[PDB]
This record gives sequence, C-alpha cells and structure tokens, in this order.
Amino acid sequence: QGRLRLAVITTAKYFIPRLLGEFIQKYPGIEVSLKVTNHEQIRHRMQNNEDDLYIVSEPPEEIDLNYQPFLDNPLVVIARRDHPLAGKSNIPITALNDEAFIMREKGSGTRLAVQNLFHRHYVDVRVRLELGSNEAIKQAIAGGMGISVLSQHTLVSEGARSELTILDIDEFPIKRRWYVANLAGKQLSVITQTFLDYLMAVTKNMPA
Amino acid sequence: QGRLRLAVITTAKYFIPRLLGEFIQKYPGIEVSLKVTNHEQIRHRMQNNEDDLYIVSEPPEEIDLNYQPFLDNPLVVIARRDHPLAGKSNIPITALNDEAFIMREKGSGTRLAVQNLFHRHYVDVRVRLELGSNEAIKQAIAGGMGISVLSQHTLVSEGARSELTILDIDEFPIKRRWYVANLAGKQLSVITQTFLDYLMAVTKNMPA
Repeated sequence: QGRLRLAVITTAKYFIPRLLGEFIQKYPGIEVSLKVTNHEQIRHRMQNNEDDLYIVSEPPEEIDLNYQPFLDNPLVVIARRDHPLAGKSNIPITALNDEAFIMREKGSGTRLAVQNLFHRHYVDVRVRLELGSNEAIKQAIAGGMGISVLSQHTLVSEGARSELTILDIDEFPIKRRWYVANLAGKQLSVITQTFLDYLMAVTKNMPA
Repeated sequence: QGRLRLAVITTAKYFIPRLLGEFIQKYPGIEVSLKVTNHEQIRHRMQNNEDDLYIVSEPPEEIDLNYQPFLDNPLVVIARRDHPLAGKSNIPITALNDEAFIMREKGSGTRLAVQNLFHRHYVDVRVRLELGSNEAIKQAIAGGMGISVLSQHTLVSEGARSELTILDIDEFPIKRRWYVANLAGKQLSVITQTFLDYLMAVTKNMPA
C-alpha cells in the first residue's frame, strides 16, 4: 500500500500518466495523486513541501533540490502548415520579428525561455494572446492566430490531419530537459524511492 | 485597444480559444489574457476579483455572480474501446461498482459532480489514480488504467485511431452547462461587454 504525490509541469501531462500504467500494475497497492502545473506554481508547491517528487525543466532558483535529468524537453516553433515558412529550412531567427506570436501565461517556464531567447537575439514578436494552456495555444495556432513555441512533447497528441507544423528556425529547438527532483536532503519514502528508480530505469536511453 | 481577462474551467480550453480567433480579427486592438483552471481555483480568482469574465459549469456557492448559460457541458463515461461494456446500450449505473476509476484532483467540479452522482446512487468505484488534468486522464484510459467521467468537450481532440469510447451508462450524461459569469453588480468594461455579447450571439442555438 501507499500514496505517491507527483507534481509535474504542464508538458509532462501525457508522458507521466502513460508511465504510471506500467508502474501501477507492478505495485497494485500504490495510489498516485498527480498535480499538473506550471513552473511558478510548482515553486510554491515546493515551498510548502506538498509533494514527494517534482518534474521540472528549469530548477527554481531559491529552492534547494536534488534532481536528475531523465528526458530531453526540446521547445520548438510551431505554426500552422499554411504558414509561408512552413516547410522551409535554416530559417533565420530574424524571420520571427513582428510575427503574430501567442504566449503562455506569466509563470510559464516555456514563456520565460522564449522571452530570454528573443531578448538575447533582439527579436520582437507581436503578442496579443496570452493563453494559459499548451492545448489552448495549439488550438489558437490551428485557428490561424499565429505561431508559438511549445514543448515538442505537446505534439504527441497530433496525428492524422494535424494542421500544426514545426518551423525550422535557427536557435531552435530550445535545448531543455525534464528533471525529476525532490527537496534537497529530504528523506524519501520507499514508495517515492521506488518510483524514482522506476522512472530512471524506463527512460534510460530514450529519445524524443 | 484594450485587455480582456478570461478565466475558464479546464474543459473550455479548446472551445474558447477557437472562438477568440474570429473575435480578435473583428477587434484587432484587443489583447486577451486567458487563464485555465478548475472550479476551486476559479472561486479564488473570483474572490480576488482577478478577471473580467469567468466560465464555469457550477456557480461558486459563496460568490454573488451574474451569469448566462451559453452551451451544454455534458459529462460522460469514457473507457477504452476494449472495455467489456464498450458498445453496449442501457447500461445500468450499478455496472460501475468496483470498476477501476480515475479521478480528477480535489477542487475539480467534474470530480464533485461524479462524487455526488455516485453517492446518490450507492455506487462505489475503485480509485487509485487521482490525475489533475483531463488530458492526463484520457492518456490513462488509453493506457488501460480504467474509466473516468469527463466533459464531452474533452473528446473534440480525439480523432482517427481514438482508443476512447463513451459508455452508455444510465444517469449519463451528467447534464451540466457552461455559464459565462461576472461578479454581481460589477460594472463591465466595454471590451468585456463586447466579448460577452459576441459569445452569446455566436453560441446561440449551438449543439455539443
């Protein structure tokens, strides 16, 4: 028996549940409660010590954590397939200037990495939609409301008649990783420790 | 010009963005910030008066709101298509007893309606996964981790080789509606008022 409490960043909401399936067959006593949030909300969770484990791409600055990388999390430029640059290669990052660009909510680590990248490269995009969900943003792109940068893991749901496409823009993908983390020095439960080793083992040489 | 701040329940994250597309073409000055949450978190938003408009299915009890229904939000039983009851009709609600059943996070209105319905009907389900996201739950069902009850709006993404199926269980769908709401007596901005009328008009006799 036992409860495992996971908090994960938004982009891990498909992967982790799917991994839970094998895990839970292997340990039928174990209950799992999963919270899905953005990086800002997950810092608070960590500050109130709410969970056993946290999955993050960017470690919160003011929290002391142990962690291991287990999977790449490349962030890519997504557009609709009728975009004029769809299908083109070696697109300079300068081509993004003044493009209609949908942003995630404040507190998103996705947004903060895009902002840092654009600042670093003197890129100015035209933002009028701040949409607090990866799925909302994919819908907006599909409805012709612009391009965005999201985790490539969000495109795993896209099949068949997917309107979405990755633009091969320079400086992309934003190289980023998923980490499994716990409060530094925190004595981990045996359930927690078991999941952690399970996660590390199943992901060992896995691509994205 | 102007900013519109929308907070919506999780199940409205596909619909509303898609409706934003026509709206924003019509008013190119208008910036829209969208937050996506569950009912518990949206009560807090309302308590701190954070947004112009709120989309909810169940009005928070202790907040005084104006609101209008604009779209049905039927909650249905979802399983994987190899489920033994997949494809059967007039399934009594008693068939749910001891079924492996994935729940949403505490604070979900989806969860509270399922709990009320099951209590009312003396149904006990076997819960070991509490997954804080509709998408997480669809992934779990697809990976054979059980059945759940979600908004039918979450199945709009399912196409092609969808593993998911609606079980025709009695007492389902849970009849529920999306409402667009604002703090009672709150003087609405002209941007806000414009969106509201736009929403009401475009949804007027729309099915689900």
